[PDB]
Amino acid sequence: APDFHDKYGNAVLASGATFCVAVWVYMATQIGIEWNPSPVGRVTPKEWR
Amino acid sequence: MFINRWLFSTNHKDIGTLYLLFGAWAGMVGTALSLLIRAELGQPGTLLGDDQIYNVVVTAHAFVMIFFMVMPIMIGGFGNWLVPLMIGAPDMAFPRMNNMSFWLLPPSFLLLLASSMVEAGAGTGWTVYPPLAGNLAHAGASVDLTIFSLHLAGVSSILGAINFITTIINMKPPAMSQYQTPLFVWSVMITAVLLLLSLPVLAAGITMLLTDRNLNTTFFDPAGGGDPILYQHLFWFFGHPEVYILILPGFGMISHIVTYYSGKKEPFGYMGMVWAMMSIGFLGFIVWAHHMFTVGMDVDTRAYFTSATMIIAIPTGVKVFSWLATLHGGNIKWSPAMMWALGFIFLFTVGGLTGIVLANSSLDIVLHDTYYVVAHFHYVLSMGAVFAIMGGFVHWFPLFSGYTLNDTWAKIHFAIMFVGVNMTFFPQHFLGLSGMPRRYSDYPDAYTMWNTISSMGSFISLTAVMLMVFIIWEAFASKREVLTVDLTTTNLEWLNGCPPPYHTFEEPTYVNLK
Amino acid sequence: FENRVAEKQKLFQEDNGLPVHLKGGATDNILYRVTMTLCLGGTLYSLYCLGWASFPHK
Amino acid sequence: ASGGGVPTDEEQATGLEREVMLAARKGQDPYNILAPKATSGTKEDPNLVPSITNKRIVGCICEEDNSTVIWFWLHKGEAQRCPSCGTHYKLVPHQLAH
Amino acid sequence: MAYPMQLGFQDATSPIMEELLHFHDHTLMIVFLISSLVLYIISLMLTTKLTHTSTMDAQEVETIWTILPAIILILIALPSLRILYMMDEINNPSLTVKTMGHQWYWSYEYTDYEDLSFDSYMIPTSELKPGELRLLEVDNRVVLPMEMTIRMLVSSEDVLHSWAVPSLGLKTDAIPGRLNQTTLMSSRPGLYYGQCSEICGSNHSFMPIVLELVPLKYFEKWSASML
Amino acid sequence: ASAAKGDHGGTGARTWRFLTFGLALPSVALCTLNSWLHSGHRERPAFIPYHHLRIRTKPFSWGDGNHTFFHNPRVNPLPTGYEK
Amino acid sequence: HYEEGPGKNIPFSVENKWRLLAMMTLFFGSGFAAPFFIVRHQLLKK
Amino acid sequence: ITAKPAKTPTSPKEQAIGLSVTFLSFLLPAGWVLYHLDNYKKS
Amino acid sequence: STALAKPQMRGLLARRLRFHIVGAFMVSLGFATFYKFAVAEKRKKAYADFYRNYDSMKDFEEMRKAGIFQSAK
Amino acid sequence: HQTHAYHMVNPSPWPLTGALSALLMTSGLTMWFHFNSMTLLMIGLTTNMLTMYQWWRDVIRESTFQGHHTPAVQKGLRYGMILFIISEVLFFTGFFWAFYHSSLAPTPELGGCWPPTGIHPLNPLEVPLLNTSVLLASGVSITWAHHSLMEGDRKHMLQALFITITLGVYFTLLQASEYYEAPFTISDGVYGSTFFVATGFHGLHVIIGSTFLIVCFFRQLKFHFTSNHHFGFEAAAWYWHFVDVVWLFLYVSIYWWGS
Amino acid sequence: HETDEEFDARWVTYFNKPDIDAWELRKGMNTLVGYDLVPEPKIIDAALRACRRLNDFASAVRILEVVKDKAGPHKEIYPYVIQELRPTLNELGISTPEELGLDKV
Amino acid sequence: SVVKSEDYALPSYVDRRDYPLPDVAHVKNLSASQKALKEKEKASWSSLSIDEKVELYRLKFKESFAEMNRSTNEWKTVVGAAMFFIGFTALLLIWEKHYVYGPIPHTFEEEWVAKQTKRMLDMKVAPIQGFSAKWDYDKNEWKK
Amino acid sequence: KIKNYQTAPFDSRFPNQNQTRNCWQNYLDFHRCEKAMTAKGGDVSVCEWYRRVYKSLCPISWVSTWDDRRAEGTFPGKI
Ligand code: HEA
Ligand SMILES: CCCCC/C=C\C/C=C\C/C=C\C/C=C\CCCC(=O)O[C@H](COC(=O)CCCCCCCCCCCCCCCCC)COP(=O)(O)OCCN
Ligand SMILES: CCCCCC/C=C\CCCCCCCCCC(=O)O[C@H](COC(=O)CCCCCCCCCCCCCCC)COP(=O)(O)OC[C@@H](O)CO
Ligand SMILES: CCCCCCCCCCO[C@@H]1O[C@H](CO)[C@@H](O[C@H]2O[C@H](CO)[C@@H](O)[C@H](O)[C@H]2O)[C@H](O)[C@H]1O
Ligand SMILES: CCCCCCCCCCO[C@@H]1O[C@H](CO)[C@@H](O[C@H]2O[C@H](CO)[C@@H](O)[C@H](O)[C@H]2O)[C@H](O)[C@H]1O
Ligand SMILES: C[C@H](CCC(=O)O)[C@H]1CC[C@H]2[C@@H]3[C@H](O)C[C@@H]4C[C@H](O)CC[C@]4(C)[C@H]3C[C@H](O)[C@]12C
Ligand code: CUA
Ligand SMILES: [Cu+2]
Ligand SMILES: [Mg+2]
Ligand code: NA
Ligand SMILES: [Zn+2]
Repeated sequence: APDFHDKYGNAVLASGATFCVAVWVYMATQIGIEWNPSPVGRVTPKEWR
Repeated sequence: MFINRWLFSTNHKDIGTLYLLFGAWAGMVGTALSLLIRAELGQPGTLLGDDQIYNVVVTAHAFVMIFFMVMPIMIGGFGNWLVPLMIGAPDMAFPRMNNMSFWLLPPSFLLLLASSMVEAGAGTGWTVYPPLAGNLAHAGASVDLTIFSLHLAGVSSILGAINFITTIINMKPPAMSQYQTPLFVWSVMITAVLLLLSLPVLAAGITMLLTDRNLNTTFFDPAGGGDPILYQHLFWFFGHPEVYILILPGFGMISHIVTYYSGKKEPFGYMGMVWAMMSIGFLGFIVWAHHMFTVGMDVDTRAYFTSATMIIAIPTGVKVFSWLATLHGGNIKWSPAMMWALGFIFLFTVGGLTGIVLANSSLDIVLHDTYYVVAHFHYVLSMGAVFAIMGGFVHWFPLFSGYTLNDTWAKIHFAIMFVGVNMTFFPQHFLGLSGMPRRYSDYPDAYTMWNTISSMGSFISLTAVMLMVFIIWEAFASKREVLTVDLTTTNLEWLNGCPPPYHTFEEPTYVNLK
Repeated sequence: FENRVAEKQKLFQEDNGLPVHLKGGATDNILYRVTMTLCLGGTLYSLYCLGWASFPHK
Repeated sequence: ASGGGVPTDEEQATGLEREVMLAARKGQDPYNILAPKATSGTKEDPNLVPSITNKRIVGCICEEDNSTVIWFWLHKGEAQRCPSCGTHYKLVPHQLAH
Repeated sequence: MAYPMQLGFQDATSPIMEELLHFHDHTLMIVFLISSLVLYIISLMLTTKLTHTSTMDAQEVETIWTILPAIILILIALPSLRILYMMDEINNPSLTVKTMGHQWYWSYEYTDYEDLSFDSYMIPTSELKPGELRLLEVDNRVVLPMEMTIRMLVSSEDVLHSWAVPSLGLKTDAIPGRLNQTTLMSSRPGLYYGQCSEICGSNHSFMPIVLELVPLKYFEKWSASML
Repeated sequence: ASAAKGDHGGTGARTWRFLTFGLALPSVALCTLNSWLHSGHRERPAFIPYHHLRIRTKPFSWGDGNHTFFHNPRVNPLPTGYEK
Repeated sequence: HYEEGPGKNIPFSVENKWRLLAMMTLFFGSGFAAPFFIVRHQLLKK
Repeated sequence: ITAKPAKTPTSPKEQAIGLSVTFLSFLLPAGWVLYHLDNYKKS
Repeated sequence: STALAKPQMRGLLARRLRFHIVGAFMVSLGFATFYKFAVAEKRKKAYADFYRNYDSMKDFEEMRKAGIFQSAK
Repeated sequence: HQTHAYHMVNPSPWPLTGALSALLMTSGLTMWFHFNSMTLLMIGLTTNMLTMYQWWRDVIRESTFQGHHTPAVQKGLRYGMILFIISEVLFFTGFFWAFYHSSLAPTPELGGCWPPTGIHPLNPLEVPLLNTSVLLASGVSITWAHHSLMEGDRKHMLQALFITITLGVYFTLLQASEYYEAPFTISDGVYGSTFFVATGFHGLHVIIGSTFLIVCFFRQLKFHFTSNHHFGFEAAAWYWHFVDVVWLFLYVSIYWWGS
Repeated sequence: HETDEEFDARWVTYFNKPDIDAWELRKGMNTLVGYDLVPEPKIIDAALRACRRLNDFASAVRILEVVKDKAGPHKEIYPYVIQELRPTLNELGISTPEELGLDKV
Repeated sequence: SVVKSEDYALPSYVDRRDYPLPDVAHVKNLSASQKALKEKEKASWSSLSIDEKVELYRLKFKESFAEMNRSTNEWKTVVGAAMFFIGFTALLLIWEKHYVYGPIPHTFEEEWVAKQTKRMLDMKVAPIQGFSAKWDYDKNEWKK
Repeated sequence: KIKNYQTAPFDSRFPNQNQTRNCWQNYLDFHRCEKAMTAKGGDVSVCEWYRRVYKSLCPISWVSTWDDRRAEGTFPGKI
């Protein structure tokens, strides 16, 4: 007889993956976290003195 | 009945269970302290306060994880439950003194929590070096309460080590030689020898620190002719053997778990595993000054400690390769305990290899007191001692309790923990190579990215620890009672059923000589 | 002196179900309660002292 | 230089210590201090395993110097064999009252 | 100094730091290879339904398991100890500088000729000038002559500290009652940073080291101006 | 060595008693005379307030905080010198 | 003698899963909360 | 290992309750302290 | 119809192990060649190239003119 | 009913009362050193003494009165006592290591010499040599006690054990008098620190070993020992030899070599 | 050690013992499948005839399943072995696991 | 049939591909027709029907090899649930950012970073490989 | 004899990382020399080398503490 995995396995895998990717992308990009990446290729140096 | 059974115990299984409960509660305390560490570091700036409250948290994190989680679970919990059953003994040799080793731990933990409540805490590092830990820079009671906490833990384990040595040497069946005892029993015996010899030297050193702080001695104070470096030698003469004490019973459980879920009757190369554990226990007493390569020692002393420290990789590699050879040709059962043991083999090997990097003093000049060392030891502690503990806890939980865990939940738990500890610690290698110091509450801005990821990792391991409590609740809530277990002919601790009766081996096993 | 060990062997082997620490009779009970009372009372007192010492004093 | 005054074990040992001392004098081992010597272990000449109940654990060290011991319950009735080497064992129950 | 997302060591500023980088490269490949050799046997052990569960003879394969690691350790130790003894060789310094650790700043003494000494404290974050580095800058830098062998002597007047500059491969603990020596030689002018490296109380994170390496004649005039 | 004494043949109380009264207690009696002979107070050295001696980094938990546990006024000066 | 068997060789009751949940919540929850309250205590002092 | 079916089956809904209460028992007290840190500090 | 031929039946696990331990070693030599070339050689060359005609006084003057020094304006 | 020879101990309150007595003594030393109060410490010393007394009482009840010390049990206790002595040897080694580290490399604060400037050591040929003869002598008289006991001689066992305890007390009184007479103190730099802490823990062990010998003396007066079964006396004799050997190392290292 | 032929001969003789008992049948098969080999047809043949003397049809079927299992992913091995056993299968009336539907998951 | 906890010391049944002939039969108690089928088994097996052979197999053993060795969908539940709880973790971290962490230091402001970056290039931070090596001091831009 | 003094030279009596005894020995030699020279009415200028070496090597606070202790009568080294 089908067990829990046969009946719900596909849904748990699809929704867990969807949710995980969505909430990590959101946390990573939408709430003000400063990752401080390399300036190389990204920052234009500006006069400081 | 309740007080006679649980406060007055002379029974090795119930005392084992007390140690497992105590060690699980300590593990929640050590986990919260590690999350406060990672919250402070998870963005640049100051979260809590300055380095004092921060290093009180770091200091307590280490002492709780070492002395109140790992040692009580591996030796008090699994050693008391399994050792007498694996040798067919009716109990430990000193069953009443065994209960005092247990009961000295709640008061030791109470002293450590009192140290952090009074004055400003002991913000010294778990090494407690003077003069920072002396009575000028750490005036008041906190560091003496830490010393006393360590004395009580020290007596508990020294008496425990006497009990295990005696029990393992004296209480086997008369036909069983020491070369017919299982590897976990050997690993406990060796760890108990290390405890017996190393703890008294730590007790001497922290007593000297105690009298420098309260009786006007000057062991470690140059004004009286003392030397702060003498404390470091006495402390690490204990502290190097201590890390082999933390991992050896883990090696012993990994050998059983790998053997069992490979469907084998025995681990590959048994006498080489015994030789490897005795050689690692022996060499682990002659290497301690690899913790002191920047203190200003002579070049030839640094050459000797670099070489003696590396040599431990030889017997240790014998054991890793012998675990691989035990998997070889197995009928592999992918149980959640097997996954913990496979994760142990791989993560312990990573951390052993960064240890090898550090053994080179010339490179250790630059890596010492940075996060490269923190990465080295959390790969052997948080992904070796912890993984061997979770491996042995899921493997033997049905023996201790009579109930089964849900294996799907336990595999999920393993998967989350494996992702969280690697995300936590792997980036700390980059922080160490690029120069971030240890014991810092904040860092120059360039170190932001890796600290942020490492702090995010620690929260994933928090989610794993919360789910572990739920999984244990689910097992006791559903009460699926064990019926049959595989391979009892080579795993004697299962043969009295689950859980075994209060008294086992009232009639000893029959073993002939021939 | 005379050897009265046989008397003590009979006393401690009497089949009365008592644990060894109480098998000498009522004086064992007294000494046990005195010990346990000082340990538990002293432990409460050590907690009170922690509570007192956990806060700064004028 | 002469007096006695110190009791002997014969006079004063008691409880289990005495039982073990009196049994050892008779060449008997009711408390399992000694390792039993194997028989040839065939079905006609099985290892005889005393017990005070209806079953006892046997550990079989199948060949000399094996580090692996094979463990199993031996029950009252017909001889059983070690599941690794086949050597035969048979339980002989008594009661320490027989 | 370190830069964002850095993976490995700061670029070498001294010949001995250069040596440590190539030695680290040599060691890390080994680490790589062993790590990967293990992951891989491991996965080889676990990916077949074929079995062989009867007793396996250990002696031949244990020879391989001990001798090849022993040889790998010797391949790491030989260049490791060459470097240890080379750094220890006599080198003839042209200058001696002392540094004393304190809670929480460093002092510096340059007393070969005159009585020159001063204190060196972290620039607080709210006083940084634009472009300066948070937790790393100091008010008084340790000016030193480039391309010259300098003896640094390190001690402390209170608790332990440790005086480190990762780009020069330097870390010497600062212990009261003891004078530890190390040598320093920069191949290049510039600013080279480090941070206190032994836990020393409330502001351990906040007592950094900045070396300013310049031509000898600039160093001499700076010295005279600091009297 | 072998000592210079000379006995054996099997094991005895008699012999260890002979060693107790014939060698061990005589040696104690001898050392007791040697001692009770070089005894009797020695002239105290001038006081010098050396900074590596008379350490006080925290008061002692008894008395006035400044006296050692087995303080002897005749031979143990305080950080400020011998008592008055 | 003492009770033997699953659920009886432990110093806490598993006879009711919800009372067990409460006790386990209090037990692990108190160990996890303690360091946060100690930090609060240290911050509040000075 | 083999075992009997659960004597007291814990249904998905009861698991969701045990899981939620267990997670809240760790999250709430720590969350309250950390939420109020500025209050403890800037006191 | 035709009979099936007799296949190898014995030592299948040993044979698979032999074959793969040799492939495992070959990676290691192949990876070692890459790691030496992509990292270690590249480093030696970056340092040798940087210092080959490096002018430390000229590097100093650029820094000095950029205003970075306390001791040199 | 067991058919092994090992001792299943009755459930006991003494492990808990001893653990609590350790909490009371350590929190008591803390309250003495920092809060000017001896109360907790006296209560923990009292409970510790009460615990020791009842626990070892019960071990005598279990053995001499109830017969549970079969040869297999006694053999375990032999190993236990040897292992304990080994751990006490390692504890003294930490203090010997401290002594040699400071004395072999005397720092400038001391005058760069050993003994430090301003230290006037005791003469090792006076009371220290006397103490050495006392403890060596008491190793001879305990060996006499041991052989008399094995030979079934009650009166000479008691006479030799009394002698051995009298010498233990003599050494303790001699040492107490030398501590009072010493012109240096525990606060006199690392010389006074090593001297008093190493000889002081050794004196505490002499007081422990002497108490243990007095326990054996009263049990012997009560006929508890047989000519073949007397492990408490053997253990106290091994502990007593240990205290003598530690004294010999202290005498040679600190009193003689370090003078 | 011994040749392959000698190994095989000793196992043939083990199962060919006329009065082999049930315990010895089980001990022999459960020991034999611990080795790194799939047993030759002539060994299987002797085990199947021991099943027959012990009036145990089910264990003959289980022996055929375990041959297939010991071959792992070498799917050519089991069909060759059944080919070689067909005269014995037919003489003793042993149905294979496939003919009984016992290969269905 | 029905295994009891009180049987743990007795030989027991196990489906294990490496222990194909377990120590006892899966079913020992027989019905009248099952007793008749065990008698029939003593005669030629060619006279047993396929259903009778299958019934003999299923008296002796619980599961076939193909049954006990079958693959399952469990990995979907494991991987999916682990991703769920990893996703839940990011909720905790969002909460912590919003309610626990304050503003990070002003040195991370865009203009500060531009200036600091130029000052790092002016002091030639890591000029051999790590940082300034990646800047083109001739063309005044990041190397391609 | 040898002006153009730059710093204290390598000294094979004190070849290791701990140089505390080098500072201390030079401090002692200097002061022992100066006592010798001011006793016999000779010239302290002959003690100059030890003075230069201890000034280069020794922390200012150690010299200062040792000079205070010489003045107080509590310097524990022999001069
Ligand atoms: C379980 C705990 C544990 C274990 C097992 C180890 C194992 C080792 N450790 Fe570790 N270590 C710690 C816990 C541990 N460590 C802690 C807590 C600290 C810091 C303490 C502090 O400051 O607070 C630390 C610090 C530490 C330092 C000090 C760094 C510094 O402060 O600057 C060093 C340096 O030598 C070191 C080295 C090693 C080595 C060589 C091993 C070796 O024993 C590992 C040997 C194992 C392997 C090598 C892997 C398996 C082998 C093979 C697969 C064979 C092939 C391999 C080769 C040929 C090399 N460790
Ligand atoms: C005849 C010798 C026996 C000693 C009797 C005296 C009481 C102390 C008890 C003994 C314990 C011994 C070691 C503890 C350290 C110090 C005591 C050293 C011995 C001693 O008695 O030293 C005295 C100082 O005592 C002092 O400070 C006294 C301070 C007394 C309080 C001691 C508190 C310290 C307790 C720490 C113990 C921790 C143990 C750890 C066990 C490890 C677990 C595995 C010397 O007197 P002084 O006036 O300085 O000089 C003499 C001048 N005329
Ligand atoms: C003063 C300030 C605080 C310090 C407190 C310490 C004070 C002093 C304690 C002195 C120790 C007294 C020990 C008495 C033990 C009596 C019990 C006993 O001796 O029990 C014996 C067993 O030995 C046994 O358990 C062996 C028992 C082992 C005892 C170990 C004793 C040493 C303990 C020292 C504690 C060390 C502290 C270290 C400090 C760093 C009983 O077996 P038998 O003798 O064979 O008799 C049976 C025959 O009659 C049958 O025919
Ligand atoms: C039956 C169960 C056992 C539980 C026993 C509980 C006893 C509780 C009573 C304690 O109260 C007292 O308060 C004193 C202050 O009021 C202090 O005395 C101490 O403190 C004084 C200064 O306060 C010193 O001068 C004294 O020497 C010193 O011993 C000390 O805290 C204690 O004596
Ligand atoms: C390091 C491990 C822990 C990290 C993750 C913790 C995740 C937080 C779980 C929620 O904790 C609660 O969060 C509330 C806010 O969401 C707080 O309420 C606070 O905020 C509410 C909204 O402002 C007010 O209604 C409340 O009164 C006020 O207490 C509340 O006290 C706190 O228990
Ligand atoms: C009364 C008693 C007789 C012993 C007995 O057989 O009961 C004797 C025998 C040996 C005696 C002891 C030993 O002779 C040694 C001691 C010698 C002292 O002069 C008296 C106390 C002393 C401690 C004695 C007291 C008492 O007279 C003892 C104990
Ligand atoms: Cu100064 Cu850390
Ligand atoms: Cu170490
Ligand atoms: Mg350090
Ligand atoms: Na921070
Ligand atoms: Zn066998």
